[PDB]
Amino acid sequence: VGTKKINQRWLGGLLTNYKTISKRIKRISEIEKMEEDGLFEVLPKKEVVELKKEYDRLIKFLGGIRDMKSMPQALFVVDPRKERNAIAEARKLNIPIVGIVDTNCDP
Amino acid sequence: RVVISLTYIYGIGTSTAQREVVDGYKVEGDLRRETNLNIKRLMYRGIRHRRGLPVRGQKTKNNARTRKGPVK
Amino acid sequence: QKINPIGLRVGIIRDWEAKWYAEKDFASLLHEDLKIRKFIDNELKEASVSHVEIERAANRINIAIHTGKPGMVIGKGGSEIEKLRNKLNALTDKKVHINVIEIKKVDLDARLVAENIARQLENRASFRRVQKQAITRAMKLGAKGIKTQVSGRLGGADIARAEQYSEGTVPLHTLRADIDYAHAEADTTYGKLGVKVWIYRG
Amino acid sequence: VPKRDVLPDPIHNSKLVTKLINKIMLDGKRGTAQRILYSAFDLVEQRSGRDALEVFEEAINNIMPVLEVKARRYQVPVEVRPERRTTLGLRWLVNYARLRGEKTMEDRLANEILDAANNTGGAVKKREDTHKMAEANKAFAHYRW
Amino acid sequence: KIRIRLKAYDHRVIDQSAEKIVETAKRSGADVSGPIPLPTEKSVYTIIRAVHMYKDSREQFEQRTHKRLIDIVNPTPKTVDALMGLNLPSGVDIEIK
Amino acid sequence: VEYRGTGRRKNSVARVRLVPGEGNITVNNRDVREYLPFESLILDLNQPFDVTETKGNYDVLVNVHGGGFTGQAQAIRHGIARALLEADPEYRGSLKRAGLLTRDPRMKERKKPGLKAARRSPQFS
Amino acid sequence: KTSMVAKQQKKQKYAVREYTRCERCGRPHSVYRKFKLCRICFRELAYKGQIPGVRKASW
Amino acid sequence: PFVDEHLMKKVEAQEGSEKKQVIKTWSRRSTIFPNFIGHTFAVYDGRKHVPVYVTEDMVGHKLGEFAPTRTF
RNA sequence: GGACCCGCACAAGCGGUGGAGCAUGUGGUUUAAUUCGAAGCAACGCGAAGAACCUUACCAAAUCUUGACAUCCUUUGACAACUCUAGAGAUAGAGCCUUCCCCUUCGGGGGACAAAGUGACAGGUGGUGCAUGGUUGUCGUCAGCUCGUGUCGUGAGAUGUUGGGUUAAGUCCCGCAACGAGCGCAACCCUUAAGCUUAGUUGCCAUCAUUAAGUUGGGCACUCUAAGUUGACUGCCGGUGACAAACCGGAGGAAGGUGGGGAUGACGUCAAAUCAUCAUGCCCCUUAUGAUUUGGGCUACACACGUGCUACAAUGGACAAUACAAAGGGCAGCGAAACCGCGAGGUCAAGCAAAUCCCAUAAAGUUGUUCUCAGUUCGGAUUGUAGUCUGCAACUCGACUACAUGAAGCUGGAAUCGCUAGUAAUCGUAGAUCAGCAUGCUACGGUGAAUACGUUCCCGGGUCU
Repeated sequence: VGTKKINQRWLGGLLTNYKTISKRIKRISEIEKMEEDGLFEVLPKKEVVELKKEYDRLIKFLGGIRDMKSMPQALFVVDPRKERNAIAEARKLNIPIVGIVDTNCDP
Repeated sequence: RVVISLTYIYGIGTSTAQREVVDGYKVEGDLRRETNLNIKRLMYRGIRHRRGLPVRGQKTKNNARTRKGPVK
Repeated sequence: QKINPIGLRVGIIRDWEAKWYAEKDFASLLHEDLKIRKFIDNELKEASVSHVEIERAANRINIAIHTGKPGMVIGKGGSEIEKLRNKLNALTDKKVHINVIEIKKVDLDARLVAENIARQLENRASFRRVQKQAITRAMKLGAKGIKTQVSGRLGGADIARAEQYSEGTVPLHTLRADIDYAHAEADTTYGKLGVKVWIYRG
Repeated sequence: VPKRDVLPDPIHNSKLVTKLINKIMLDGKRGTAQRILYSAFDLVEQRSGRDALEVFEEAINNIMPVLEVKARRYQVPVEVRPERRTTLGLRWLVNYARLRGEKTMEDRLANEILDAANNTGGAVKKREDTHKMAEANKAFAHYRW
Repeated sequence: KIRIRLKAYDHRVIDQSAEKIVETAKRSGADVSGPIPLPTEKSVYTIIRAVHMYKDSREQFEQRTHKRLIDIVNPTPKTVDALMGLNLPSGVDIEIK
Repeated sequence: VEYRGTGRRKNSVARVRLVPGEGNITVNNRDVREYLPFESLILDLNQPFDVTETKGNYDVLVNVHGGGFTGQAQAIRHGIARALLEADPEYRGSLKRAGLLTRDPRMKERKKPGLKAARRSPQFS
Repeated sequence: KTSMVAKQQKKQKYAVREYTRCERCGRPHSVYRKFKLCRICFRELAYKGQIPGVRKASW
Repeated sequence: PFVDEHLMKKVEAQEGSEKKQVIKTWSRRSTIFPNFIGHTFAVYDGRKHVPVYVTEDMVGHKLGEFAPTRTF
């Protein structure tokens, strides 16, 4: 649970803000599923290209998770001074942080 | 011409019939004496000859300045 | 100043409540229909009619009322529609035919819940409780959005407020979107409270 | 802001003469303007014997300024573009034809074109007045806008 | 021929009658010309928007009245009997000439 | 022998026909003397016979109503240009470079109910 | 004012003082005599959809 | 137009003897016919009845420019 | 106070207002009240898209009290209409019965009426929009206003909404404790802009006969008419672009960057407007602040302001001939043709409950004749006479015509308004209200511009600091 610069763009939440980020991963599981019962050209052309942009940004800036069903019990970060908003929630969720110490920050 | 040289002279005007023209109807100031006789016979909408209203109405509300002054 | 979407959508996606051609007479027809609606509004005080659609065919009238409580206009076996049809045959001097239609989702049509918030606010209830129970009982029966605004001397006050409790999508500027609307006055002891219910049934 | 232009009139085939037609029209009447320009050009052809476009091009360059003031808070003699030069020369030609005091507009625009070919009249007086206003404020400013 | 002037307010209820009475005369007759449209000219009512003041904002209400001409040449006894017999528009002006 | 183009601009529709000949525009079969008021400005309607100068030899016979006289003469231009399109399809670039083939959608604009004379706002004091 | 509404629904002494009112309200001015309704009842019954008539402003 | 005088029978009763005092009419729309010269009417000007005397010259005029109500 | 961007907000223009006459509206003043409202933008040709009576509350006089109207009780009851007398009419008084339509045995019941009791009740366009609902202007079609969950801050609050770029846009992309969603922007809606399909009559006349005429024979070719449809979306190419939004240009296309326009006006502000559309809390009058009718009055004038029409002329006035249209209306209504009228209009009357017939000639324009810079051949104000129309009726107080009169006015001071394209200007036409009555309003076409370098400055609004 964590990457280097989960591919990029750690958002403001996704651990302790789960209940409205559950709607995002269920929307990825929605918009993968509703291609097959009729998606193209029963709508206008000016919605399906931003639907493909929503499917691209929900697998690019989210990263690589899809089956995150609840809160994981640990974090595995590499860079703990770029991911300061990632290491600040786990002290409030009572779960330990495991990270490679970079300069002065500690997990 | 002969038609435009008779218009602003009193009596004959613009839509008249046509040195032989020295005769006829009330071309002179006797029509002006007739008009002052009708104004003297009306003096009753002769109480509205000081103001600006005829025998068929005017609605003086904002503009009767033809029978008034500039500022006064 | 927002106009109403029961008026913006006639001739677009919402049909009229008057389906009859008339060319010559017409003001001696339409006012008859207005007097017909001023007989049905009298029964609305109990039996909760939503809207009346008059189908004046050639001489007879196919009046179609849309009530949510249909057992109080139809009687136990057909008596109340027969005395309603005889009083309307007295009061219009044409043939009428009461075609009652039976609607379910009684908390989803805007005349019924606007008249229901009017019957709650005549009984000195609080406006916030009936607004929140109206929008939650209209969302749990299944809709895409309900706005509910009641104006006037709210709670018997002195300064007139106008408070609205909206939830869900109520897209009034989208023209191909079937938005039900009703307003109803409520004659309280401290004046008149005017409700305004805006339901977008998807 | 693209400022699209008009086709040339077919009697004297130039694009400036149709803009002069569009300047001497008043209250939309184009055919009255076509009646008072073409017989005026025939009156300049019958008075001074040469072609009408030749005497019109030697008179429209005498009304055309090269400088103009631009009042601000002051007068800056800024160099003007050739489209503003030709509409200001046409505007001064029509507006100082119209205050001449003669009878018909084929005797009133035509004599003002014949005076502007020989640097006389009130259109070239307006170009000289704009040049005196542009040299009176030349040492004041040449840098503001 | 016989001419009917089939005339309504909205266009949605005039088109079903125009495919109704043409196929009714087609299945029980011969040689019906189709739903000829007329200019369908309207009356526009321009009222002021407000109650007391404010003539600067107004509201416009037009009453469109669509008309379709249907002409039936060489009629049978099956045409005239089923012509006035069949009635489901609920809202148009049927005239028979 | 008959090139039936049509063409409209500004509430004026021209039904032209192109028969081969020397060249004679007959609007409502009369002339171009009594019908069109401008004797000089009938070269608006003689623009596709001068832009596309392969030949200036075409009798246009035309019978249509609508409009005034000037926008009617630009509809004569639009009908002659669409008839020269249907007479020869290699004239299309030669028309299309010099304008002359657009139905220009400038029609007379519709009068606004607040304003006095269709964006002529009635004089705030 | 219901004196004038009951007054104008009566035979008058002249034939040209029989004037026009709205037939549900009592508004004297701007009564459209195609409809015999006033300016506000025509707006209200066109917004409820109980007269045959569309709001369209594309004249 | 055609001169009405709808209350002509109010005058034609009192035509035999001398004219008894004044006669109260409430109609300024009635014209003067030339057979009651000399009669004294009471024209209602809205406020009260003002008496008028029909002398000789007002035989085309109605009873309405006489007894004005515009005052000043 | 700054930065930045945008709107006819200035510049660049074009045409007005303010100067004159007239129409309309308001204030002031006045009468017996000149009905009551609207009051910087956001009042002032507005509610009023119809002031002779009616509308009409206001005002003078004559008048009535459960009443002009609504419901219920009692008696009677198929109501009454039309004539005559008085009166200004409302109304009283006679002539006179229209006199059970559903129905029971005679007496009933009872759609529906008249009178009495004057009983409950009404009635109020009386007051407060600063008690209200409903409806609407306004910033402003400006792009804003917020919420769920999570975070930060002890809090109030902030993040989302900010920073970079772009756009008409909080439009979209990138970066980012934010991720989404709602109302608003954007179309989905209508109209216009091109072709196809469908269908040719009253519409249109290719091809032909034919006539005063597309008016009939024929046909639906084209225009047209309208329900479907395809089409315009930065979708293709090239460059600038962070390789992303976006911009610029070209092809194609009838239409190029929300194509033009309308509808649509977020959260809210102004205790903004409406107790006079209606409904309504409370107060007040209830033989008056209710009611009917006649006659005034809203239609006054020593003035001032706002809107608008007509002019001050030669790019024009007058006269003669001639062309081209869109949109709309019409059953007591639209009034063809023809006759007689100088003319408003009348006599007689075809056709049409509308693509048929009528309003309906549009006018400016074009071609001629004439006038030749004047207070005129400009204007048509004011006033007199004679008329037409509509209406029981033109006096206060209607429109129009004819003849005469021809008053200010020769492009308007400081200042000020509208408008970015079929727009400004100018010219007519049609509707609504309407018995008649517009220079107003709404709507339609004809001819038809010049400009916009810029946005520094004057106002108004938005973003962050």
